[PDB]
Amino acid sequence: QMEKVSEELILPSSPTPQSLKCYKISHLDQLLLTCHIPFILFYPNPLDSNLDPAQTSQHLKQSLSKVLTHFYPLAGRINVNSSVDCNDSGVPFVEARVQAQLSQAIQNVVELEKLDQYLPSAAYPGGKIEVNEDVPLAVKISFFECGGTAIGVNLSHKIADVLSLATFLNAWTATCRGETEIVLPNFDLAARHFPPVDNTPSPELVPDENVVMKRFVFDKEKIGALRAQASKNFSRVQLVVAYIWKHVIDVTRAKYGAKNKFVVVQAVNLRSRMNPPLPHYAMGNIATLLFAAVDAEWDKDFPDLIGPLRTSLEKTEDDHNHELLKGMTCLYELEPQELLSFTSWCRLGFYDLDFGWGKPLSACTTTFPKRNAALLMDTRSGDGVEAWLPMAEDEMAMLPVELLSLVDSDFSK
Repeated sequence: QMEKVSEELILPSSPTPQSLKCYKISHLDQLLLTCHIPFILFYPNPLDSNLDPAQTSQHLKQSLSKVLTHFYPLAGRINVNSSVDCNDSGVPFVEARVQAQLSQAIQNVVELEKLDQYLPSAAYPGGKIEVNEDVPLAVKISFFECGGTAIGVNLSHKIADVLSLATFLNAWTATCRGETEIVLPNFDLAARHFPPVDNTPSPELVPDENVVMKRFVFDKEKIGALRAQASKNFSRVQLVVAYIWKHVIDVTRAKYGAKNKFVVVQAVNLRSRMNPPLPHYAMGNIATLLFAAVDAEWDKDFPDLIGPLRTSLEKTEDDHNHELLKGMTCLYELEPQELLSFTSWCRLGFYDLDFGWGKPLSACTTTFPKRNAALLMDTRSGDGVEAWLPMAEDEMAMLPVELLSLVDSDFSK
């Protein structure tokens, strides 16, 4: 049970010069949704400090304001498909009080959809409030009775991938700590290497109906089991993707008939795959789609899908435009149940984000309302992998026990 305290718009601490040049929209951005990337950190009550909500909010707001001088496009408004007006309209900053302790509130989140309340605005369609598609950035801080807090961020996907979210949060937290050495964003590179195309529509998101998301947790010991069953050098992600893919194939072939192929698609950072690479601090959607597939009759063991996936990660001799056309070519003559997808928030330093009073207890997100559109995240120990997997309720139910046992709803530990 929470109550809103206030909403304000945070401006950059010095106005954006009419001179300065706002973020130019790239081709890759044009192809993305106008939905937001919803991101949530829960912090315990600090052991060093004894700061008032008011004081904690002041540090946060002043430091946001300072850092928006470098991330000024984030205070503008998006002009969909083409550009961003750097008009310093400001970032919505929401403050709430929740009548409960942190641990009590997040130790048994049965419906992950209820994490919505920690977001400052809608990320996706289908709630009571419409998405504000023009707003690049909004934030919310919720204060618990214990001293614990939650910071929710909605960053527009038309203007950022999760690497760009991380560039932003590293800068914001670091500014809040009062450091002089921030890693500065680069806003120019994206449209240089991927120039936009005129009249390109942004795709609309139509939510699917019977979808729930659960967080399936694979800890060090579980990965070890997978690693060991697979015996070659197997990384954490390959093992987990393979394992889930095997089990969603079984559900798909049992509910629906087996038809054409089964595909899995991973969205990974394109910066490090360029020849030569782009820096991690280039802002914008700079990501690519890597495909793996097995035909309809497949039915083998989960280590058998790893080949397909490893082969999938190979950087190719083919240019971006071709990679994209292949991608779209396969995606469109696929029936909706034949696609499984994974985006990764892996290895982005989210559990190191320290505003000045400690590192997170948990990082979460909200329900992307489409079947089989999953999300891989780090675990607080750097061991293990969290899979945030949305599915049709009836389909999730058909998963085997060895998988469904991994569902974890305690975010307090």
